[PDB]
Amino acid sequence: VDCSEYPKPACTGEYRPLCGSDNKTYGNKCNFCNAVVESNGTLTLSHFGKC
Amino acid sequence: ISGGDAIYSSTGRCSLGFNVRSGSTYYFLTAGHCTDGATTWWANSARTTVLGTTSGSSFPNNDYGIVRYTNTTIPKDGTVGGQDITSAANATVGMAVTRRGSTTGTHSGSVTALNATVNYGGGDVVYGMIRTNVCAEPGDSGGPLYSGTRAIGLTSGGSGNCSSGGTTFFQPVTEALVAYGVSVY
Repeated sequence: VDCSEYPKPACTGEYRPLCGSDNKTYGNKCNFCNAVVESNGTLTLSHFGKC
Repeated sequence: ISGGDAIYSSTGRCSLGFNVRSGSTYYFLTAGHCTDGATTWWANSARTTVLGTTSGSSFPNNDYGIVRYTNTTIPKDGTVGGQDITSAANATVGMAVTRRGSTTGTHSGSVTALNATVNYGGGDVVYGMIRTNVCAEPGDSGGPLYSGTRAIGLTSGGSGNCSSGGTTFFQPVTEALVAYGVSVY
């Protein structure tokens, strides 16, 4: 996962979780990448799947 | 299984929108973005209870898909959770609505606009959407938007979350009903 084309004003809501470096499970890639943006690039991907 | 319950495909989890039928053939509607590239659907994470296979999918442009039921014994209730649904209707600005989804459960709010365009990026643009102030989170895609015993829409997506508040867009259900020749019961 590459969040370069982010942010995006909306995300679809299917669930395919990813585990962020903040230990939060992000429900899908669009949601994880908008949070990355929102943290101004400090949040990273810890691993695929739930945390 | 009823509207708002979890559905699992090969790749992830979405929510059932409404149980519908044509003649004696039972199907369920869900989001097109969930049906796109999925073939078989199951009722649980373990993929042990089969529900059926995708019959149609329309996304982007629209956001609806339909799955034909191949499991003979699972109950197919014409409800959303315990709510009965007896008809479909068009959304109107200021309409009070309620969504149910497999991740956040039931949440309510109002239709704030019609005919909106939501650009999900990458050329995935959907048109004609109902805008509301109801929240939704990952896993809730394709669940029902209803008002009372009226079927109104299918969760497509949006922003925000249920803790802080959000904006969610739904695909008008009348339109999928008509594309497939099916109806709510």
